[PDB]
Amino acid sequence: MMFWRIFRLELRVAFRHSAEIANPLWFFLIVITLFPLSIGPEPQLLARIAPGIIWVAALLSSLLALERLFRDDLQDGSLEQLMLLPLPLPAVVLAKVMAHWMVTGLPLLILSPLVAMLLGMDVYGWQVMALTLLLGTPTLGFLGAPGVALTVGLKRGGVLLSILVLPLTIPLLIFATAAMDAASMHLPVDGYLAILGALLAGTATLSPFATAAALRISIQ
Amino acid sequence: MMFWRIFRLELRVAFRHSAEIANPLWFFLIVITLFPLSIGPEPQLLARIAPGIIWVAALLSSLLALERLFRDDLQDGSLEQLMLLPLPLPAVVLAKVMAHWMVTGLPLLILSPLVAMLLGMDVYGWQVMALTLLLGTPTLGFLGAPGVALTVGLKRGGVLLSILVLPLTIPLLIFATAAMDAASMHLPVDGYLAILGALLAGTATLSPFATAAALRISIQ
Amino acid sequence: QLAIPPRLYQICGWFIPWLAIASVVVLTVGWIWGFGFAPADYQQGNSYRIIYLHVPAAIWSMGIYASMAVAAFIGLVWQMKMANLAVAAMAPIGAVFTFIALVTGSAWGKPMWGTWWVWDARLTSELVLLFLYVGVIALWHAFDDRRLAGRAAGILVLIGVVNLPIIHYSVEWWNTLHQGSTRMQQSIDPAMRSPLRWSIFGFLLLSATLTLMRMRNLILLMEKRRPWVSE
Amino acid sequence: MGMLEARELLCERDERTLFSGLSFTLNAGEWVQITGSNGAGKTTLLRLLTGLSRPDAGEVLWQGQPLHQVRDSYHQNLLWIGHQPGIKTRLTALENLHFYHRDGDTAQCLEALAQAGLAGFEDIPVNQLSAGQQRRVALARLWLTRATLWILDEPFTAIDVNGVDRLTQRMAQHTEQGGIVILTTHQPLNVAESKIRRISLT
Amino acid sequence: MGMLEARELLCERDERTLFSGLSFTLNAGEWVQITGSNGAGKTTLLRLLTGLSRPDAGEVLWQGQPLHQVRDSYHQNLLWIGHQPGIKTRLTALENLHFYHRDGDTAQCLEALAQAGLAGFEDIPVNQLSAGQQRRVALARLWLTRATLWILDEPFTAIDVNGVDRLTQRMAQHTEQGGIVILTTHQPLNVAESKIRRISLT
Amino acid sequence: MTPAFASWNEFFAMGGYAFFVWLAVVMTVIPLVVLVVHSVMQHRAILRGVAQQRA
Ligand code: HEM
Ligand SMILES: Nc1ncnc2c1ncn2[C@@H]1O[C@H](COP(=O)(O)OP(=O)(O)OP(=O)(O)O)[C@@H](O)[C@H]1O
Ligand SMILES: [Mg+2]
Repeated sequence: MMFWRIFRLELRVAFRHSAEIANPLWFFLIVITLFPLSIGPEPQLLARIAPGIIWVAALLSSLLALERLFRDDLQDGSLEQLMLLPLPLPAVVLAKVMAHWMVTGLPLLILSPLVAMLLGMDVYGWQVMALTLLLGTPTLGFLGAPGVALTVGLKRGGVLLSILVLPLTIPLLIFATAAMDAASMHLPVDGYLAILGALLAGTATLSPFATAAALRISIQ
Repeated sequence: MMFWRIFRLELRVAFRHSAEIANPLWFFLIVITLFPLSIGPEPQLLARIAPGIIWVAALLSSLLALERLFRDDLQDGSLEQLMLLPLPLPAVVLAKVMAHWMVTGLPLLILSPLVAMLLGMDVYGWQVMALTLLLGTPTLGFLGAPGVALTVGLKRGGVLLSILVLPLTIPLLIFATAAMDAASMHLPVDGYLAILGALLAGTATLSPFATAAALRISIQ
Repeated sequence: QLAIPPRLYQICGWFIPWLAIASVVVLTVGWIWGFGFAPADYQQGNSYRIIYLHVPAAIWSMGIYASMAVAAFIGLVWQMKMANLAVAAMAPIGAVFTFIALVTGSAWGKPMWGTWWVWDARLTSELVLLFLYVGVIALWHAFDDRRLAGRAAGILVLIGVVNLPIIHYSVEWWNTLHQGSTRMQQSIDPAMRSPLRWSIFGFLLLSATLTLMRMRNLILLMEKRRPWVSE
Repeated sequence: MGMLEARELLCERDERTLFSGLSFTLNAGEWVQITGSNGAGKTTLLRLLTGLSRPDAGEVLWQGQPLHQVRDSYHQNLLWIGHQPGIKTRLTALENLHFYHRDGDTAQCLEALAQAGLAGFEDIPVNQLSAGQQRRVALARLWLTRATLWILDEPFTAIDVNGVDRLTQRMAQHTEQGGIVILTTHQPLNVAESKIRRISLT
Repeated sequence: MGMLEARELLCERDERTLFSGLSFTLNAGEWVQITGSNGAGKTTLLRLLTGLSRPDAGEVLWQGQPLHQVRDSYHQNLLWIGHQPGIKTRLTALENLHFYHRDGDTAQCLEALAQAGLAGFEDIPVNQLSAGQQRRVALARLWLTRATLWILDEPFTAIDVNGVDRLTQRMAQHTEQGGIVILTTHQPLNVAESKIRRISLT
Repeated sequence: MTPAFASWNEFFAMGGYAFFVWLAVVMTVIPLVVLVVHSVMQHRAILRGVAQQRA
């Protein structure tokens, strides 16, 4: 109830001080800088391997931040939402997922101008990387929300349970890499962005429903 | 009370903790598969970027595997070793971190031959693979133990750990990837091997004392 | 004959005016005697004037990291409570110095490389030092309970300083493997030495100012509940 | 006709069924307490009444209609605090209640805190409360909420007797007006027996 | 005489002063219990006795020596069971306690646990055992340890009186030979009142 | 008494590479003043921070 005050709540719980907001920024920066230490300093090498670097960093951030989205609540705050808030469970879980993005995607997007200069990306490359990144990163919380809830709240879970979390994100990253490679080659990519645009408008509609049902089943 | 007793019991409780130890392994597999799939059919660049991608994969897998090192100890059994076992605490930490390597580092070692087939390395390449991984992963665990020892009290498993120890692992990454690059050029790598061994020996002594002090502080 | 009581709050109060005004005077004399009263090199042209503004930041980054090392070393073995507090006082000052050195080095290198980013030993090392800083700040801000952030922070500082020369010599050696050497040798020239040293001293003294204010703030934040703070 | 009604509830854990065929209807103005003990059915009996879990065989109808069918007119009249109060430990006591309250006008929030024994603990983070005041924050809602239903588990698990006493006398108060009170207490209640209707897991 | 003794011990947490300048002799042949309220720092006190926590000021001496100096031989004579049991949950009972056996294991384990009341549960992992029985496995170390110091932190949380009396006898049959049982409890001990030397957080 | 510039901002503020040097000056002055004002203001807030605690 009052979607935005929930939003303010999970804004407050995750962050404690004005100094510690940029923690995901520092994670992104160290993950990116790990590669030129190992791959090499040559720009052309680092130029062409940009998509893997950037979306691997995004994948790491998403996986690290999804565990905290649900596992901690099991001990203390998993309920009081399935049990209160007469508003539909899809609404509150959508709030959780979108704030999960806005504490991870927003730092990554706002950091994109810097990282593109580290890897030698050009303005067109930065533009396509930013527009795809803002178009695909929110989805990472969408499909990951049902998977993480089961793996952190279902006991006697086998190895096959994690297959609904990590490998389901492969299509997103492969389309992202292919699209921004095509853009890096200086080609129009609008059709690829439409595919990303199509999946974002579609997954956002069905993700909260399945996630709410998954939490309902998992708490029992 | 003896090194071997704590070693074997930590190993045993590691065997009982299946299905999350594979998560570093599954992550390693997926990350080493993205980049060859990210770049189309052109092997010369793949040979050039193979050591970097696989070693950053090794770093990330080490962090994910090390995240559990002290997680399930503070609530139950971080003590009973500071408090009991008249054997000095640094020895206990040393035994437990060797067990952690044995349950985590060794699976990486046995996973190399499949990786080499995928990445098209040669027999000398796999030889140096094993040599650097066998002398790199123990350094990873030894250097990562202080970070988890410090952050165990927080019980915030995630971004914070990944920025406290990962910047410490830079020289290991540089020397490992440089050795593996030089190996593909068929130059002798004995001096690089000696440098890696010296780094492991140096971190073999400071890390136990540092983690002992860190745990003694974190309990309070 | 150390006392180290909360009375050190008064000690900090007894230094801020004098030392701060001395710092502002020396900085302004360095930056007017530099940045407009000294010539430049033949090659880089007038852009060489970044030296007065770029080198001291880098130098004092390492200087106050050494200060971190000594303060934490005192605070751990002797169990000095305030000595462990010095870490948090100098942490964001270090972060700012190293960030400034990074941005200047990148900005100074634009004419000679043509690009805003060059992965050289000098810049890359500064990135790792900044990372050690931001790790220290993050660790200190992670602890809700004080009196712990400063002991764990001290241990982190010790781990950093032990590994710092290894990392720096590795990255210096890493650069040799790819490019081979630096651009050109180091020539300060007698006509361009005194202003640089005076700017070094000015950054020293402004760092001292900021450390003292942060010590005072941390003293208040820690001993916030004792009736000593009734004022 | 009337609010929540049990309808041959059946549930089971492991090998022992906690109860069998509960069907009891409750109307307005009842203070009631579950007897027996709390081994497994502690949360089980209450969660099924709230619709949090689905029954192995049975159902409960709120106001004559299925709980999951509406899911709206039932949640609006309900409060619950149990083994885990469901309030986040990060926030302070004052702000944590503000979201829970329907608007958080702040003109009465501190009043609830004051009447809950949490005088002056408004701006302190709730994690800094020593051992029991955290439940007091959750129990502070009951001064402000307009809901007519209360499902509560261990409401006096660590509450002091004076704190317990204030909580009890407020429960009987609204039951006189329109309310209902169900409690699962190991500590005996210091109230007249006729004001409590008791039932166990059978 | 005087193997356990603290010097002007005091600790400060936030605004509240738990205690100031604690100092008291603790020699062999005593049976010691700690009194206090649920907000008092009794748990903080006990953990401080075992050297896990560095005191805010003051110190404790083992036999007259600072604990960190004699930390090696100190762990020879001490047994500690806190609020957290300290036992591996996914590891079975018989082999969990097997760690704490210097010798005579795999056969002497059974006798002690059966007295605690875990006969027939030697080869079951902890996570399929009840919490009350779960505590007993940790307490089973009492019959087997040769340590002179038994430090129990609320060892009667959910333990049956038949177990409690059996446990109480165990620490009643240990101190007279020279043993020491530093205890904290909320149940009124059902033993001779002169056997308890009470200390409060003064 | 010996300037290094023949004249003022007609010659000054344009060293040929003025764009690089001047952005460096601003991007260095900002962090120092931000730290100073942050420390002083946060100290001042603590000083008020006592006040509402005394109520
Ligand atoms: C272009 C980017 C540059 C960056 C990022 C940079 C950074 C640094 C760093 C990290 C130091 C510390 C060295 C030490 O403490 O031993 C330093 C000092 C110094 N730099 Fe640079 N520098 C740059 C350009 C240059 C150039 C082109 C020269 C040419 C001579 C130069 C000359 C010096 C000298 C003489 C020192 C003093 C060495 C010392 O104090 O030990 N710098 N600078
Ligand atoms: N991190 C902390 N954890 C626990 N107590 C703290 C902490 N920081 C400060 N304190 C204060 O120190 C005191 C220590 O009390 P302690 O935790 O020993 O209570 P306790 O007797 O263990 O409670 P219980 O009997 O319910 O376990 C508390 O009153 C608390 O207010
Ligand atoms: Mg306690």
